[PDB]
Amino acid sequence: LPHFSKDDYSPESKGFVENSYLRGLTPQEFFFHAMGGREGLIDTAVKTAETGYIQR
Amino acid sequence: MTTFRFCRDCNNMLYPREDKENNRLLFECRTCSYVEEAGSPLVYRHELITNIGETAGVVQDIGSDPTLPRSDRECPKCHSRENVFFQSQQRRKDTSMVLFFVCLSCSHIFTSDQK
Amino acid sequence: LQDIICEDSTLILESRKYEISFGKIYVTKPMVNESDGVTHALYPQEARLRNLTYSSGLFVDVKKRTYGKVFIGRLPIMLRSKNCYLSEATESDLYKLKECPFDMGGYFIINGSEKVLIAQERSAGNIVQVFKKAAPSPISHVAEIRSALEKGSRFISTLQVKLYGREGSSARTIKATLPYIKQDIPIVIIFRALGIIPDGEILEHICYDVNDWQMLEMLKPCVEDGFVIQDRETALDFIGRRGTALGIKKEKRIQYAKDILQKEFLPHITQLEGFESRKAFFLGYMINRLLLCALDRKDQDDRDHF
Amino acid sequence: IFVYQNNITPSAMKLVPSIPPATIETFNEAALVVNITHHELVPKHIRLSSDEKRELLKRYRLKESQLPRIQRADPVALYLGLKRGEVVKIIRKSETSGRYASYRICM
DNA sequence: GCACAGGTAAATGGTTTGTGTCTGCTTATCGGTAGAGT
DNA sequence: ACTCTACCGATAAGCAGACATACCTCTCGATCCTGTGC
Ligand SMILES: [Zn+2]
Ligand SMILES: [Zn+2]
Repeated sequence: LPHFSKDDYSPESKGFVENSYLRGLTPQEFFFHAMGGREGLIDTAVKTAETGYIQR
Repeated sequence: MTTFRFCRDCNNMLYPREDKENNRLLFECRTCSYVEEAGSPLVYRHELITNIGETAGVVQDIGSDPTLPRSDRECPKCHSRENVFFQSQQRRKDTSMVLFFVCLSCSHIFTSDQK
Repeated sequence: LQDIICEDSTLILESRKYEISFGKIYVTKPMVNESDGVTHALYPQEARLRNLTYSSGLFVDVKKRTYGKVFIGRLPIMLRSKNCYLSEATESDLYKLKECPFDMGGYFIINGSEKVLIAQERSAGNIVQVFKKAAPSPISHVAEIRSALEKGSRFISTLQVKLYGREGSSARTIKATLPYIKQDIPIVIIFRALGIIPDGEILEHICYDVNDWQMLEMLKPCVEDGFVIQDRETALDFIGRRGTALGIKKEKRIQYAKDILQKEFLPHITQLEGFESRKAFFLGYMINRLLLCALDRKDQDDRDHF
Repeated sequence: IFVYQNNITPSAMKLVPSIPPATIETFNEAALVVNITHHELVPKHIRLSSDEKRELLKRYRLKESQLPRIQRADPVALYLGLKRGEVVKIIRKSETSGRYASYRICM
């Protein structure tokens, strides 16, 4: 993200959410969680069609 | 070929050849002869691994980048408590995670490979 | 609108010369033509209710010469635009005109239906991008630029430079892809066709550092492949012979190659004379970027970058 | 049975099927270094005689084409020297029954 | 007064980001022997 | 003994073909004319 420095391998910068849902999420981990959810949704969307064709 | 031999006349480069009778390798151009002794044992060098201390262009404006992280590593020569560090610029997984520190006072590049 | 009107406005039909020379263009307020022929201002509410089109007529100047204002069509007007009646309307005026003050506009009213143009996402032009092809394919890296003219007509000419041969294969050569030519051409031949005859100048253009021996070693097969061509004329006629299927003699092949290089070879840098140096420098920069990608000194370009 | 060392020519292969009614089999030392039938995934293969094959076909009321097929170039078929039309009995262990017998016909 | 019937248009040049995974056909390329001498 | 060239087999490598879960709901457009006739 533009808010981090170059060559930063710390867990916070690489997508570790040290907070909880009750506590709340910082913008960076919020963006990371959104990316993970988008990846999951895309995975299910492809998988349902693939398994349907395989079942047929 | 670590270096390329260019013909003094014209601007083409020189092919490798052997004098046979003189038993001495000579470089010759094609547009013009330009025969010389060609006193260089190097005919071809092949490289298979990344060069040690590749670093980068390290321009004098390397300290003007706001995205470069800063540390407090001691400078070996000028003994400064400020520098900027970055990893190797090789674009594969074979390179290690060593850090190259560049001092903005004396422009000296020193690594953290204590080993 | 004015740029398109003035782009190609003069046409000559054949001391008998006929010219059109279209003049300035302006856009009037939205009006509607009734059955009896009368005209009146067309408001968005009336257009929506009567299933009409919220379009405004536009006129151009002819200025016919052999050696006034004329109607050209109707252009739909986006709501709440500079030509819309609601741009300067206040809250009271909007209420009087039976228009919701909370409406934001930005849509076209055609045939009484509201239409919104969805933004289309496309890759940026005039950008050099390098990607690595599949392992089974004989191509290792491709460097292509989608050159196009901004103010001029849409061209979209793609010049692709590919590195033939895999890393294991010793037949490492670079061949470009000129438009309308159905066979790849060596880079050295193209460089010679631009007037840069000596090989040292070619190497100077390709690489800006004399200590990078790996790049020179990779370029050595290319300069060896460029041995056959030695002057500009032979390169030009070789390029011409690679175009048309020998329909005409080779005398016109040189002219055809020169014209294609002056027009279609990277038609974003320039199109007039004196293009040889700039185009040669751009080609050298592209080759340098491709070799840097090959030398794993840079990462493959990401197509998802915004 | 002929066991060559490294390679054999196509003309040499053509020469082999020319001796009636005898049979000539060619094998490779590399393939014969390790016994295939000793593997844990290879079940027992038993060749059936003509009378046994006829009895099986009559009892199950089946045609020759209505049986599982095994290629003549199969390593087990080459090991047993199966001819065309021969039926081999296969006994394998099962996780639902203690023993299971299956039959395949060489094609 | 208005209708009536053939596909006469573009020639061109030209297009598009990032679809893989087998399938079959058609070449190009690589070894290997047979018609026999001094 | 292998030269002067022929069919045998065994691959590489380019050229196209087929196709992508299932169920329903709603709205919205388009289904021809210009040169030629007396
Ligand atoms: Zn010279
Ligand atoms: Zn220092």
